[PDB]
Amino acid sequence: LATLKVIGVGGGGNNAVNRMIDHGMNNVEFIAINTDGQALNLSKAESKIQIGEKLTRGLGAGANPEIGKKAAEESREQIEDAIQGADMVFVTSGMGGGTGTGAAPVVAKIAKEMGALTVGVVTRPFSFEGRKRQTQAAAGVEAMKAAVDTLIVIPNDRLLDIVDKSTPMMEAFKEADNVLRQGVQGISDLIAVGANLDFADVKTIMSNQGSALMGIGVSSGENRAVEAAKKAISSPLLETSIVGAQGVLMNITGGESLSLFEAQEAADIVQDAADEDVNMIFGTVINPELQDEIVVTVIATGF
Ligand SMILES: Nc1nc2c(ncn2[C@@H]2O[C@H](COP(=O)(O)OP(=O)(O)O)[C@@H](O)[C@H]2O)c(=O)[nH]1
Repeated sequence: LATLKVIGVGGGGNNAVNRMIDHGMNNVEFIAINTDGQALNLSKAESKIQIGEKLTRGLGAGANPEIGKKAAEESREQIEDAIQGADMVFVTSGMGGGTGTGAAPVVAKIAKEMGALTVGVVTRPFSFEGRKRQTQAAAGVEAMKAAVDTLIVIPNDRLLDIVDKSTPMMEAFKEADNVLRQGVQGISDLIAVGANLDFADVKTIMSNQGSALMGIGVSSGENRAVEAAKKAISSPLLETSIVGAQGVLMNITGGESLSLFEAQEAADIVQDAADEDVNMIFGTVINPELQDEIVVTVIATGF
């Protein structure tokens, strides 16, 4: 099999990883990296790494990406042990901050150099979070694009239609914790439990590609495979049409009622909606706790 590890860098990344653990995510190994020691105490993650004990004194990075970066460099040795043995690494974070913006490109570089498959699933701050935060976000993404094989970036501003009414500012990122889960889980489930899936294909589809898009669709009808896939390619999470992708990774997740016929019939929707020369690979994941629900996750990389 393959050894998959999910690393959360920063408070936001660590909070998303907490949600992943809480949601019942499995097949994967969680790691929590923060400069803030006291917030790292709140991590459900099995392995915890506090970085920049000297630089920060466990106080935090003060939303300074320069501090977060040196913190990771200072503890580069400790990061390497965590990543050791990993076939795939996920770097989960939120950009615009200090620990996430600065240190996550370091963890991503350390992982990719060690021969792991590095995908980073990160977010972009809300428009209201600041002007500095958006500024350090963009620079953080660019430092992430270079450091990783494939990068999925989800602007929080697109999650603004699905945010729960009367929610406070402190709970504003609950949907970010979900969408970060959907991206990490959509891939993790497909490798570890997927049916038509072999790792070298993922490696090919996702290595040194750069930017990617994520679409999730859910349906429970007679033609749920078609419906969920059509929802997936028409998802509000993709910035643009999937047609520009020269690779597509598709996860069809369903219960025991999910057939070979259903899987391909769903995959036909995703392949018309993309260029005719795409390398598309899909697989089936079985969660027996699903009776009539089916979830389709597509990752469109290549542009
Ligand atoms: N997914 C998620 N993102 C968050 C959360 N809190 C903050 N963020 C995002 O992460 C950025 C702040 O980074 P944060 O982890 O809080 O501080 P850092 O340690 O300096 O990286 C903000 O721009 C937010 O958009 C959270 O609970 N979950």
